[PDB]
Amino acid sequence: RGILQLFGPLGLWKLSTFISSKLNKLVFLNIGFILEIIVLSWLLIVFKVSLLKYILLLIIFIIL
Amino acid sequence: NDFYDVNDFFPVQVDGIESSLGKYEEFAKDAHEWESWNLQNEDHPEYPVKRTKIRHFTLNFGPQHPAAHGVLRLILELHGEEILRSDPHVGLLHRGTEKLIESKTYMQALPYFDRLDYV
Ligand SMILES: CCCCCCCCCCCC(=O)OC[C@H](COP(=O)(O)OCC[N+](C)(C)C)OC(=O)CCCCCCCCCCC
Repeated sequence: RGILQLFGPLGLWKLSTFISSKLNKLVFLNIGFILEIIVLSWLLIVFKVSLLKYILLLIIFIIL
Repeated sequence: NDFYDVNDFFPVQVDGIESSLGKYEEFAKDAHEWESWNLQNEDHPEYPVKRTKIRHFTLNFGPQHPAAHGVLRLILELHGEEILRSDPHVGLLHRGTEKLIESKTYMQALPYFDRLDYV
């Protein structure tokens, strides 16, 4: 009932509730919101593709 | 009321809203941010829409118009270009002829009648 529950249904319910709480904020009808992300994604083409892992690290940071 | 104003489909009983990670009430104190958790659809005829009574375009067909044969404040209430209600405002030429005749003789009251209709 200890670590194998934190690394299991009880622990994964907390993490899922944390992440799904962040995501549900993003789905909201706003033209300006969807406009910035479209423009933001254009930076993927600009950056040298050796810098994908850093953007992945940053994207996790913003989840918090 | 005076300053602002506020069905075919069946009134459907739905209670016990649940998600995959709990109940409706467990996340009730947090779902206002989540626009996809609202329970008030905007197409419902009973949906509370409170809009101020902005008055319709009321052009004054007023005294300073060549069409007017005098001084007529024709208060026209129109939506678009159709005519909804018209309330002419006569009196901008009430000289009080009926009051003056009572103090003048029958011969002296004749010239008042030529000034009723100019033509
Ligand atoms: C590599 C080894 C693989 C072993 C099998 C996989 C791990 C077991 C997880 C079972 C969880 C479960 O069953 O989900 C049940 C749980 C919670 O339970 P509940 O019903 O809400 O009860 C709890 C009621 N409270 C909390 C209100 C008190 O729901 C969840 O958190 C939903 C998300 C599950 C994420 C699954 C991810 C799987 C990743 C696997 C690869 C690492």
